[PDB]
Amino acid sequence: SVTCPGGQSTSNSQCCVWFDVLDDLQTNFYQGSKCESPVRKILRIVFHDAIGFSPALTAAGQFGGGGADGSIIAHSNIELAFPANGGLTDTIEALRAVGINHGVSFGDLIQFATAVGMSNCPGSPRLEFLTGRSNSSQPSPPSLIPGPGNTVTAILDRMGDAGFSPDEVVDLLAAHSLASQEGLNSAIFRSPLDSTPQVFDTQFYIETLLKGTTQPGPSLGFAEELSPFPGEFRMRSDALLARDSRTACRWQSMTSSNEVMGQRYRAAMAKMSVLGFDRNALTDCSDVIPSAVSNNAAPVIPGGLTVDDIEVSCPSEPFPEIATASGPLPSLAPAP
Ligand code: HEM
Ligand SMILES: *[C@@H]1O[C@H](CO)[C@@H](O[C@@H]2O[C@H](CO)[C@@H](O)[C@H](O)[C@H]2NC(C)=O)[C@H](O)[C@H]1NC(C)=O
Ligand SMILES: *[C@@H]1O[C@H](CO)[C@@H](O)[C@H](O)[C@@H]1O
Ligand SMILES: [Ca+2]
Ligand SMILES: [Ca+2]
Repeated sequence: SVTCPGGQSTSNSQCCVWFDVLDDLQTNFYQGSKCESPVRKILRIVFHDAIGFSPALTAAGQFGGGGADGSIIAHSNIELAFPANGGLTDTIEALRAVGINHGVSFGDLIQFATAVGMSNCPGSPRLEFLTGRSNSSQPSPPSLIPGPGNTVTAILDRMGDAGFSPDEVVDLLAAHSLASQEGLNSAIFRSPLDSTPQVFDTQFYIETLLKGTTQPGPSLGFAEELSPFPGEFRMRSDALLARDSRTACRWQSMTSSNEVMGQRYRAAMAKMSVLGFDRNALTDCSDVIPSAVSNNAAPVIPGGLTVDDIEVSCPSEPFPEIATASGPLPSLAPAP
């Protein structure tokens, strides 16, 4: 519908400032539209910002949190002291400056930087982007972010309170396909959670299901489990969710199709992006988001392992026929 100063067409005039913050983020924050640590840090940030939302606290007369309100930036002084928010300060400050410089709300800016960051990573779906979240927020209550040492019952209860079913919890975890850890075992800094930390694919669901065989570092870190090969890090909650009877069949269904996985993830992220808001009050500016390059590789069981190495945990469905690869066991380099 309208033409923005740069000659681009958009549906609403409210979308025109976003082409300018698109260029800034791609050039600066993402260092030339790359899919590296700034994208992975922003994905941790959008979850940690959005999940500080609790209907139960509200119901009990307490402030339950404003959801996707950018409070992790406006109140970084209190929220970055939370256990789950370590290693985010440098990214929060960079985002703060962009927000202030373009006059956009912090909650909107985090949703936008997630959609734009994912467009730099092959295989990603185009995420919906809505604008209009108010810039005013209050600090998130503590203890609303799931931890890697939490039991599955604990994660599903916290996630369920926020509004997600067990299925959507598994769908949301597709973001660990673009992930590493820095603070759980600092000895193997940026060890990847799957073999393709720069490709949004199904490898994370396949690989967390393989039998834990290797200790990748000198010792085990917090909430660390044995992984299937050198260089890969396996987190306890991911290992447990892969195997728990409440989430095992959805986890298994996510292994053979990158198309189904992307579809499910996009839908769960659209829900997470408006926690604390009425989406009918927001303006759709999804047309600003660029397409990612396609991922043409097929799902594989890496380095000589076969179906006999995966710990099938969904009792009702047989494991999908996934291709195997020859070669020895891969050793993963740190995520860039
Ligand atoms: C079931 C809840 C989840 C738990 C317990 C969990 C836990 C963690 C932990 C402990 C790390 C490592 C952080 C570090 O030491 O550097 C991590 C990394 C990451 N998580 Fe999650 N996560 C969960 C859900 C999600 C969701 C829903 C998203 C986003 C949609 C997400 C995106 C990421 C990303 C992209 C990274 C990689 C960060 C990097 O490489 O620097 N996580 N997660
Ligand atoms: C959104 O709200 C925050 C306040 O929570 C505003 O951020 C401040 O902006 C001024 C300049 O305008 C800076 O000097 C402060 O350092 C900022 N504070 C924080 C905590 O970041 C922000 O400007 C507001 N944005 C809009 C568009 O209203
Ligand atoms: C596999 O090799 C990589 C480097 O290629 C290491 O990061 C890993 O620890 C393992 O030796
Ligand atoms: Ca928040
Ligand atoms: Ca991947």
